[PDB]
Amino acid sequence: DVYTDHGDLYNTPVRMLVVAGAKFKEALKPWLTWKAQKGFYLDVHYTDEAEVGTTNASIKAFIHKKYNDGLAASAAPVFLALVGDTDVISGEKGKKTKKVTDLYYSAVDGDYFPEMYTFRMSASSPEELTNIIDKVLMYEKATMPDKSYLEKVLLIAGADYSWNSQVGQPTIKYGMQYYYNQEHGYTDVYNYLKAPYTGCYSHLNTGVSFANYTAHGSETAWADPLLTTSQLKALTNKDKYFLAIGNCCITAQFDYVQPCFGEVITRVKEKGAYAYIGSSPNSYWGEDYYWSVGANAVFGVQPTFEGTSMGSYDATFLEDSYNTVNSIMWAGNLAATHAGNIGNITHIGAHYYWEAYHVLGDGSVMPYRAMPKTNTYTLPASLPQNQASYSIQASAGSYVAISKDGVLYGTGVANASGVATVSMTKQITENGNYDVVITRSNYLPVIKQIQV
Ligand SMILES: *CC(=O)[C@@H](N)CCCCN
Ligand SMILES: [Ca+2]
Ligand SMILES: [Ca+2]
Ligand code: NA
Ligand code: NA
Ligand code: NA
Ligand code: NI
Repeated sequence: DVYTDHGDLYNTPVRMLVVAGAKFKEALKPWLTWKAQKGFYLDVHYTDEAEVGTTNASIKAFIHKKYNDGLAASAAPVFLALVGDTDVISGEKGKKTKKVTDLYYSAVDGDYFPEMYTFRMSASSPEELTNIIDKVLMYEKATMPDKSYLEKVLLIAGADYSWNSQVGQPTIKYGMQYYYNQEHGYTDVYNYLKAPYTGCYSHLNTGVSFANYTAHGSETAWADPLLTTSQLKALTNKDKYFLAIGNCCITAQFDYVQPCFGEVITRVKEKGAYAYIGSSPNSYWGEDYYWSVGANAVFGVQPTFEGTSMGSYDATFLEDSYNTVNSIMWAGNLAATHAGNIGNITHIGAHYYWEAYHVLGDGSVMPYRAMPKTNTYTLPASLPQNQASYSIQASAGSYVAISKDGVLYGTGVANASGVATVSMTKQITENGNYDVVITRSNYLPVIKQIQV
């Protein structure tokens, strides 16, 4: 089925292809430095490079060739980061959606399944790009002064006379029954299933790790309960950045005449989101229901975990896979595809969904699930020069990275016994202070330095 054939794309060593507008070279530096420090092998290119070009066709040909060349060397990019708005990386009109899509940058071979996890850091200025980066770095380096906002979520089944009872409430109730609850570490699960919605967006300010809205949308708003781009600019969640998902129409229509809701929620300074998942064209009630809960869900009936396939919520909470922002959207699209394949009621089709949904902001973030755990590690007093690998003790599954000045020298994943073989692609030949970073899904990062 679609789950066996097109599972989670995340793989190690992490490799990322970055295609960016030339005006963003300087602003990108801190984000690229941190991604290298945490173990990403980066291949960074700008549209002022003739090999890349500035057109939809040239950029796409460039990305497809980088993917195929990478694959040929068993070094395929895992992520594709598009940096800029449509004035620098246009996207193209969806064959099914008739609206802008980034799908065809990521879809290299003949089907509609992406080869890479693609996200767009959409900004109209270097300042707006830095706003996104600063939120991402605080979240991923876990430098926020109050981590307790991570134990809280906001879930809204918005207004619709026919579908709030049929799909909105069953979706949110499924999320709360199995995952967004005290058993999973969540202390505050703000949820609005029906009117009155009074005060539902105050929680965005007081602090949430995650905000999910399912109902009507517009290019610049969650329609009812209303949250406009003007209200997003007035948010006050300093040091409390979240992932937001709009399972609604057109909030991620990023070629719109005005910055769309997804663009504003990620671009706003020291408030809003570090990432947004939403749809460029209309989304449909049927497919959105499967997207969140899984296929085999029935309208107007609260779905069970055993009675449905894997949806976006289910994937999010698997401990060992689907641990990135992009993988949450990937799992949702898989469930909407599976529902069509097995003959559930569908309203639009799988191809349309793969063209529709987008990540705005940083899709490579690994979101925490309530309070992240403290990792266990042992770092040596020093690192001897000219070694093919180092053995570093860390909890099983931890990703260890050694770097200096934003240049990644080596990576390794801790084995079952808690030992990582850090394979050095660049051997340490000069004395100095080298960065050691240890990450693991739903664990606080370990950020240290070792002398050589
Ligand atoms: C966007 C909207 O008004 C509806 N046409 C679709 C909403 C689907 C919500 N999950
Ligand atoms: Ca493909
Ligand atoms: Ca735009
Ligand atoms: Na509680
Ligand atoms: Na499910
Ligand atoms: Na997961
Ligand atoms: Ni707590």
